[PDB]
Parts: sequence; C-alpha cells; structure tokens
Amino acid sequence: GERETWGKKVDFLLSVIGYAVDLGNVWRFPYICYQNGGGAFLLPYTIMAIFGGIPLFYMELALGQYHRNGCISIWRKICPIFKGIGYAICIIAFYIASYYNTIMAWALYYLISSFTDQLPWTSCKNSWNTGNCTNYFSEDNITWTLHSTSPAEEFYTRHVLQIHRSKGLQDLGGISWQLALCIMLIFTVIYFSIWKGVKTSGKVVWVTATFPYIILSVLLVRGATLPGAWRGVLFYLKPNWQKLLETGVWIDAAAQIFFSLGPGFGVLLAFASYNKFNNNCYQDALVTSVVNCMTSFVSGFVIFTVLGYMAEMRNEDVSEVAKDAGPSLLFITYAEAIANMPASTFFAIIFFLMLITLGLDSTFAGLEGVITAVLDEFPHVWAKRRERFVLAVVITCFFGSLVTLTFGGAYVVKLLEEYATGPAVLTVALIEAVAVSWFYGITQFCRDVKEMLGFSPGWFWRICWVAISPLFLLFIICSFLMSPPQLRLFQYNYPYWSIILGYCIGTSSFICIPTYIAYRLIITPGTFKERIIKSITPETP
Amino acid sequence: EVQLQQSGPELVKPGASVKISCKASGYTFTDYYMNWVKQSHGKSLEWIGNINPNNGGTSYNQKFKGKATLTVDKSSTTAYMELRSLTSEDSAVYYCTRSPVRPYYFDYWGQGTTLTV
Amino acid sequence: DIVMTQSHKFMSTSVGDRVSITCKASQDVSTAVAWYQQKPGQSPKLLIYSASYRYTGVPDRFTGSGSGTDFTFTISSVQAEDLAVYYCQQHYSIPRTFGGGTKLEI
Ligand SMILES: CCCCCCCCCCCCO[C@@H]1O[C@H](CO)[C@@H](O[C@H]2O[C@H](CO)[C@@H](O)[C@H](O)[C@H]2O)[C@H](O)[C@H]1O
Ligand SMILES: Ic1ccc([C@@H]2CCNC[C@H]2COc2ccc3c(c2)OCO3)cc1
Ligand SMILES: *[C@@H]1O[C@H](CO)[C@@H](O)[C@H](O)[C@H]1NC(C)=O
Ligand SMILES: *[C@@H]1O[C@H](CO)[C@@H](O)[C@H](O)[C@H]1NC(C)=O
Repeated sequence: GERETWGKKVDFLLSVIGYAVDLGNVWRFPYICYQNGGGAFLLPYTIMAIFGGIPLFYMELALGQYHRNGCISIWRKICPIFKGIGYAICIIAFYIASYYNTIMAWALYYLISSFTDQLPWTSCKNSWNTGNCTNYFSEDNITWTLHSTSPAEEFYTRHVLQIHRSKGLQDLGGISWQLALCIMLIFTVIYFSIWKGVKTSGKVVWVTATFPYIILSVLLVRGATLPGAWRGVLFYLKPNWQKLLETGVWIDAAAQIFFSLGPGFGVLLAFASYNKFNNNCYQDALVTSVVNCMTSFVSGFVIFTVLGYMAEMRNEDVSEVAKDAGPSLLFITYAEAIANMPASTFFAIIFFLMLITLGLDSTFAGLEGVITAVLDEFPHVWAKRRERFVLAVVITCFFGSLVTLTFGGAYVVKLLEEYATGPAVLTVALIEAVAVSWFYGITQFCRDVKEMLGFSPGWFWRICWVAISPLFLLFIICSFLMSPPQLRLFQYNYPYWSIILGYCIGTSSFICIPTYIAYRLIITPGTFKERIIKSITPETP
Repeated sequence: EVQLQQSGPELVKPGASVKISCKASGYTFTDYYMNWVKQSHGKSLEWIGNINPNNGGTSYNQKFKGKATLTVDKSSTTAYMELRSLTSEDSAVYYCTRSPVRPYYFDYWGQGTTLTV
Repeated sequence: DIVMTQSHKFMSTSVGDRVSITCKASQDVSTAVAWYQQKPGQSPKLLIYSASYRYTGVPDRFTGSGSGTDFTFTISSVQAEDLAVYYCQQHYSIPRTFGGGTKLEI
C-alpha cells in the first residue's frame, strides 16, 4: 500500500548500520574490554554476540519485515495482550532523546570552540582555570598535588560543563546558554532531517553514517605512526585467561553486546516495516552485526593506541590515566592526547565531527522509529499530516532535556544513563521475545520467515529464538536487579534518595504495560477463560 | 622539617591484632597519598596499600586483600591501618610514608615500628 | 606481577671506585624507576626518581640512567658514608613493588 520504502537496499543497510554504531562503541567497548579480561575479552563478547545479540536482532528484523507495522501496531497481529511494548518504548526513547543529546551538545560546543591554533585545553591560561593548574607534563620535574588537575580536565569541569557551581543535586544551578544554543542547533538539524521520512533520512544517513568510518581510518593511520603507540595496542591485545573465569566479565560482555547491537528495541522493527517484502533480511542482519563488531574493534584499536601514545609521553600503565568511566574518556583524555600532537586543530575538528555524526544517525534512527510507531498506531488522526507532530515531539524531547542542560547536568545525564535505560529496556525486550516466540508461536514465526524470503532457518536459530535469547535476557535482568550500583561522578557520591529516584524513573516505563492489560478488558469483558483466549488471538485482516 | 610520627612496637601474640598510626607533620595531611610498606627482617620491601585522606578512599595490595585494611582521619591527623590474621611469617617492621599523585615516589618515611610476634 | 630483579645482593667494590648496579624489569618500563637508600637499621632514603632525576636533598655524587628494561645506576668516587642497600622501586603499575638491594663490600 502506502509503505514508503527506501531508495535502494544499500540505503536501508546504511541506515541500520548507523543505528547500530554510536558513541558507546568508542567510550564503552574499549574501557569495558580493558577492565573485563583485557585482550581475552573478545571470546565472551563474540560468544554472547552469536548467542544473545544476533538472534534477537534477526528475529525482530524479520518480524518487522514480515508484518509491516510499527512496534506498537504489530501487537494487534502478534499478541494484543502486550500492546504496552510500544508505549514503554516511546517512553524509553523520550528518556534517551533527553539524556543522550546532551553528549552531542557538549561535542558540538567542543567542535565550535576548537577553531583556534591554540586549543582551549592545551594550556590553562584562561579565566575559568584556577590555581590548581598543572599543565601537561612535557617533563618529569613537576610534582602533582592530590587536587591538581590537567588543563583539559579543568576545561571539561569548569567551562564546557560549568559543574563547579553545583552545591548539591537537590538544586540545578541554572540552565546554561551556550549548551542550550548547541542543543537547539542539533535539534533543528534532527527536525530538518527527519521531517519527510525515510526518503530524506536515507539521504542524510549517506553522509551521516559513512563519515565516522573515514575519520576512524584517519585516526587509525595516525595511531600507526605515533611514538610509543604500541604500548596501548599491547594492553588492548594482552589476554587474561584468569579474568575470564569471573562472571562479571560475562555480564559486562552481555550488557555491552545488547546495548551495542540494540536488539528487541523497536527501531529495527520500524525500519524493516518500510523494507521490501521479499528482501533477504538474514544477510542484512548478519552483515550489520559483523560491521558493528568490527567497528567496535577498530575503535578499541584507535582509542587504545592513542592512550598508549599518551602513556608513552606521560607515565605508562594506561590504567593510570584511563580512570574516568564514561564520556570523559573521549572528553578529557582524548582532548589531552590530541592537544599534545602537532597540528592539533585538524584532528580535534575531525574527532569531534566523528562524535557528532555518531550521535546524529543514532538519534535519527531512534526518533524515526518512535515516529513510525505512533504513526502506524493512529493512521487516521495522524499520517495525513506527517510533517506535523514531528516538531511537537522534538519540542517534547527539548522540554525533557532542558533539565540536563543545567550547570550540574552531568549528574543528571549519568543518572539517566545508568538507571533510566538498563532494566526497563531489558525487561521490555525479554517480554517482547516471550510474546513473539512463546506466545505468538515459534513454529508460526518460522513459517512466516520461510514464506517471506523463501527458506526456513535451521534448528539452531529456533533454539536461539526460544531458549537461548530468553535465558540471556533474564540472566542480564537478574544480574542487574541483584546489585544496586552506587555510582559516582567527579567524587560526587549519590545518596540513597538518588537511587530511589533512579529506580522510580526506571519503572516509570514498564508500568505502562500493566496499564494496557488492565484498561483493555474494560471494553471486552466476560469470564476469565474467554478473556484469556481473546487476549492471545491476533487480529484477522 | 617534615616528620612522620608512628606508633610503638608491641609483643603481639599469634592470633591477636594491632594497628599503627601516622602523623604527617610539616606538610598538609590531605594533599598526597599516605602509603604503607612492609619489609621482613633482613629482606626486601613490600608495598601494603594506598589511602586517600581527602575522601577516605584506599587501594590495598593483592597480597593483603583481606589481610590488611586501612583508615584515615583528617580531623585527628592519623592513619589507622588494621592488621588481622597475624602469624610469625607476617610479623615484622612496618613503614608509613607519603607519596604524591602519579609520580608515585615515597618522599618521607616514618621512624619505623616493628610488629614482632 | 612486574618483578623487580637487580644485580647480586653483594656485588660491590672498595672505597673510591665506580659503582654501577642494574635493575631489570620483567615488563618494558620507559622511565618509571626510582632509587632508595636503606642505611643500616633506618628507613629507606629516596635519592633518584624517574631513573634520571635526583630528588631534593641529594649530593651530586649519585647518578643513574637507563630505559626500557635495564636501568644503569652509576656512581663513582664513593665515600665512606655512601655505602647502603640501594633498593630499586618502579612507578609502573599497581601493585607497586621494590627491589632486593645489594650489600656494599668494601
Ligand atoms: C522486574 C521489572 C524491572 C524492575 C526494575 C527495577 C528498577 C531497577 C533500577 C536499576 C537497577 C540497577 O540497574 C542496573 O545497575 C547495573 C549495576 O547494578 C548497571 O550496570 C553498571 O554497573 C555494572 C557493574 O555491575 C557494569 O558491569 C555495567 O557495565 C554498568 O552499566 C546497569 O547499567 C543498570 O541497568
Ligand atoms: I535503552 C537503549 C540504549 C541504546 C540503544 C541503541 C544501542 C546502539 N545503537 C544506538 C542506540 C539507540 O538509542 C537511541 C539513541 C538516540 C535516540 C533514541 C534511541 O530515541 C531517539 O533518540 C537502544 C536502547
Ligand atoms: C585546589 O582545590 C582544593 C579543593 O578543590 C582547594 O582546597 C585548594 O586550595 C585548591 N588549590 C589552589 C592552589 O587553589
Ligand atoms: C629538571 O630537573 C633536572 C634534573 O636532572 C634539572 O637538571 C633541570 O634543570 C630541571 N629543570 C627545571 C628546573 O626547569
């Protein structure tokens, strides 16, 4: 019917590859790989990708390609008792569009400020830097006070963030203007890129998702020439077979592969809903998983050879400088590293452009997925003015993200990252996989997969669809639900009330699923057996 | 000019425990790491662990994971390290010393007390 | 761990000669090596850190160099008050560790 397909198959492939990659393949994978096992981390990562990420990825991709509906309108034809998946996914996408875009705003501010022969973090001879200055080493004579900070750390904590004026999480300090202008610009770009649909989203992804790879290759070629750039490569490739015995390494690998491939979310499904019918969605899923793994691998290479160059110029044992867990690894350490190299300006520009284009495509994909979901759900009041209500959802994300644009917004973005995403999306994906496999029927799903492309998958894919991925997801949820994380940021410890607030925001999306199972039987009442058999049966087109 | 006080020796019986203090006099208490290090009778030095006086953080050795635990107090200007599971092989002189952040050299040491069994 | 191996615990010479000791590292260490002086009975005394920079309160007699794995701690014209068990400590990685040292004869 009116299914607006892509220009070419390579267009959808590039769009989904862009949705796959993000900052999390640069700031998270190398750090987690170094912490959990070192060089030997590749084995559990690849195992949990083969068993945990690729199966759910391909399952939801083929499901959305077959049924041709959004992540909310598909439950009418899959399992009407679980229509709250769409609403929970919209809530999670709102939380992400709120917190994640602040990283893009910071990167854009860094970019627009880096247009100077003297980088703003190569010397602290500025107004914001205080007497606690200790410039880059350049020698080993200088001693370091316990409170002494590098010029890039000072620039990141006082000027681009303005976090020194945060006297407590109970208040915010005030919304800054520079970060607000950068986020206004980036949201305007998002709105002018996702207004029409996949037709122009695919045209902008052609330069949005391909630009990170050329910058990554340039940075890798640079890292292949830096002095002492082999120490970091050796730390990245030094295996530790003893660390693999621990279960925390496997938990970290599973969490990383899940939040890198992003399976069972509702963007792959919304994209495949616009894909062709007889298209080979198996090869696409395979090549996307492979290219995401290879992108994470190359990003680990480049990041750790940069840290190795730093540990050669500075003191070695990169773990001494790689203490910041989060985006600070790209904002503090990498800034120092680029500042020490000659002609730092060009490399700063290309690196921050790589960050901003790694964020752009991911935000495009998420917002396009949620927009396609809400459009497929209400195609009468909406879908007549598609370019409308997109400005409305953009202003909604802006109003949700203004709380992160304050002076102490780093605490807010960390709280939203580590609490508003994990358990909610994991339980959502788990019960979605149960609905598609157990409730909807694994045999029926395999029959639809066979009829769609022309051949049914093997018994191994069925095992991964019915038992392996469910146990994987439930293992992750029971691991994350049994260890309340006392996370901190810049020595700002989070009290227990912050943990309660994070837990409340976390469940603020899952409860929408019981909402529908509660307020759906009010129109189809009756006995218990008739209701339990009417909730499971799908729609009859 | 800068002295590092310490506790006194004690004939500790096998099974009991003992803690040793330290006083950073001459330089500020909360601007450099207060490391601890051990050496047996006529043997080599063995690092015990690191402590952060500003936030009470610590980073102990892998040979003293549960064997030793350290605490600090910037109000009383002390460094209380707790030693448990004492024996004869682990009973010798201990040292308290200062160290800045990431040149990691031990500038000034205490007078040195021996925890003999 | 990163074991700190040095010369023999007795390799030394008489008074007024060129004393040179080495400190081999299991892992390649660029400059993260220090040198402490253990006078008989007392605490170790820091002399040189980063393998090429003598800490304050030092006579010009103490010297030292080296990089990668072998660090050359050289000193000539030794006096009667500079004979002590010189330990070799590294700044490389946690858990940090010291060396063995060497007695001075004669
Ligand atoms: C049953 C329905 C769902 C109930 C939901 C209840 C709300 C739960 C609130 C969040 C609970 C903890 O949430 C989860 O915490 C873990 C650690 O504990 C975080 O995990 C974090 O620390 C762990 C260490 O264990 C690292 O390995 C990991 O890389 C990092 O992300 C997750 O990012 C977060 O998702
Ligand atoms: I919980 C969660 C966290 C991350 C992910 C994906 C994992 C890898 N690929 C990108 C990322 C996509 O996540 C979004 C990004 C921007 C967005 C968005 C969603 O919604 C609108 O703006 C999925 C679920
Ligand atoms: C460095 O910061 C600490 C605490 O933030 C402060 O106590 C100290 O005085 C500062 N140093 C200088 C030189 O301002
Ligand atoms: C740094 O220390 C060395 C010690 O070998 C000294 O020669 C040099 O003059 C010092 N540089 C300074 C103080 O700028």
